[PDB]
Amino acid sequence: RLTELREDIDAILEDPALEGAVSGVVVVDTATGEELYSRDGGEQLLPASNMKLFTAAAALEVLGADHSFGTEVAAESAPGRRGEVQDLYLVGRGDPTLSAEDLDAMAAEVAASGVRTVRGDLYADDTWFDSERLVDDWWPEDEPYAYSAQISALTVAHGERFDTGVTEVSVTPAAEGEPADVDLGAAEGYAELDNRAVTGAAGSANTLVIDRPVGTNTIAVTGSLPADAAPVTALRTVDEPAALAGHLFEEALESNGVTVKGDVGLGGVPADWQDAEVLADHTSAELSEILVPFMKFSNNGHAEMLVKSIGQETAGAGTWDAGLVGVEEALSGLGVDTAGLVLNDGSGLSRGNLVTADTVVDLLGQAGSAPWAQTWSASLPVAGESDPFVGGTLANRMRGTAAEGVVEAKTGTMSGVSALSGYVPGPEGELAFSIVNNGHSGPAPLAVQDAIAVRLAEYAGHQAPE
Ligand SMILES: *[C@](O)([C@@H](C)NC(=O)CCCC[C@@H](N)C(=O)O)C(F)(F)F
Ligand SMILES: [Mg+2]
Ligand SMILES: [Mg+2]
Repeated sequence: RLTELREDIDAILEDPALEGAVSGVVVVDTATGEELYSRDGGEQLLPASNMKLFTAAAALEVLGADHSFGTEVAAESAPGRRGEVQDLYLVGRGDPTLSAEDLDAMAAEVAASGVRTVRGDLYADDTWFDSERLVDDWWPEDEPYAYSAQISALTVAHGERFDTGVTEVSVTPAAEGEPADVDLGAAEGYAELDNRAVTGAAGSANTLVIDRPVGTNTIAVTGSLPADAAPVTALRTVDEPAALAGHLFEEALESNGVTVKGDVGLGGVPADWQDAEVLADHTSAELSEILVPFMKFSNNGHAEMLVKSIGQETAGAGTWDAGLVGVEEALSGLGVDTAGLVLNDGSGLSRGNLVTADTVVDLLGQAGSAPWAQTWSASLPVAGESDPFVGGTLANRMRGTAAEGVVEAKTGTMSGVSALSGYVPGPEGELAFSIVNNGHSGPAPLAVQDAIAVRLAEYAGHQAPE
């Protein structure tokens, strides 16, 4: 039955959608170590978001499953009878899940501690990581979009998915001829607005564009929204995520009865502060719980923050240079051969990343027999699962196939780069696989990837749910 499988994958790989593409495909039985299929497995390819597999495993080795993240509010000394402080500091230490609600709860704690007036300025301290916001080879044209958000120690995460360093723009039509209404979300009064957008006639064509022009903190809205059209919402990144957090914190303080008399800006807690008074703190959920929104939806910002958190633990440097070496060592310490790996970031957004399909499968084996294996696999998207927090990037794929509910795999997609890697659990044995496509021209060869993943589920002894 093993020859039948080899013939089937050979035929799937001759799909015309893979014209001019190099594709690494490796399948291994983890119970035996048997190499069921291998094609260009040593070839170096861009992984896209399959890079997160390496990042996640390294984070669980370096930081541990029980690891959580802190944010604190600091003043030089406690407030007195008059309840006055001078300068106040919001200090972030790499929480990727810090919501506006959490800023509110910290504002309430600052009020309940006796502070009524912040007489000086309020500062956002994100010096726990460096101020290098973006990886060198990331494309400037990508910068307005959530997956390309700037990386900071102090950032506000949006929604239940915890998209960091962004704001929600909402555009609403008005009457035909009148300007569209633009709602900047959290970045209201932080980011500049350039609204050139108009409301078009009922039934006219939607031509609405929402942009942040490179190197500015301005949201430029252009084009035309039809009068009868549904409101358009989009996540856009801001410049200096910590400063936005600072902005949102002032609003939180002012709403909890604390007057801020000064300005909002960046600044680290001064060195000459003898014994800083912690007026409020927040602790995140543990890394095992954080891994879910991170891996399920493939959060880029989370990955880069984790890398720099690795840099802090291994070296006390919230730095790409440190964290990426930290990732490499952690993988080596796990039993993974890192020869074919080139690490340029944690998210896989960098086109300077390189993996081989063998290395991915190697990692999947070593991860499978690790103490944190269950929190590891619980994070991976599950083929065909309706629940977005279970299905993830695989939620609307492989439904009604042998793979549905069974295959746990990480996706990866950019221009000319597509990947699918994970496990096929079968009664006799757990299968591990990697599929990495580079150079194809159409859209991601998802049909090809799904066909292989389904055939392997069938091989492992599964049938399609009906
Ligand atoms: C993952 O594959 C990540 C790395 N990909 C993206 O976030 C999309 C990046 C777009 C880059 C753009 N310049 C291009 O199309 O090449 C995953 F799963 F998150 F998508
Ligand atoms: Mg939303
Ligand atoms: Mg505001």
